[PDB]
Amino acid sequence: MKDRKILNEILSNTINELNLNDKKANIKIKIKPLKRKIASISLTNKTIYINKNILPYLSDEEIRFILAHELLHLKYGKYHINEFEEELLFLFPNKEAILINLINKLHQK
Ligand code: NI
Repeated sequence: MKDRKILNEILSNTINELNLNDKKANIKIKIKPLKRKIASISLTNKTIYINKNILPYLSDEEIRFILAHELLHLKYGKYHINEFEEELLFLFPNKEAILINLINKLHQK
């Protein structure tokens, strides 16, 4: 089981940095097995789903990256419009190194 304190902290901080504090009471994380995806978001239920099968492999920065990406879908919509990718780069200048560690971990054991 992944420590909830770490997840609560990253969620709160990312919501604050993405100027989504007005939606703070509605946004939550749920951990469950997902098929062919690391994370998803229910835009109606304001719920971020993290794949239970990959979560024990992730670093704290990787979790922060995943949560930032799903919240940017809540903020901007379905497609990675210019404003989406620039906000993601602003939070993660090392975006490229995060994604290579992310891919290597999805390859599993
Ligand atoms: Ni996306």
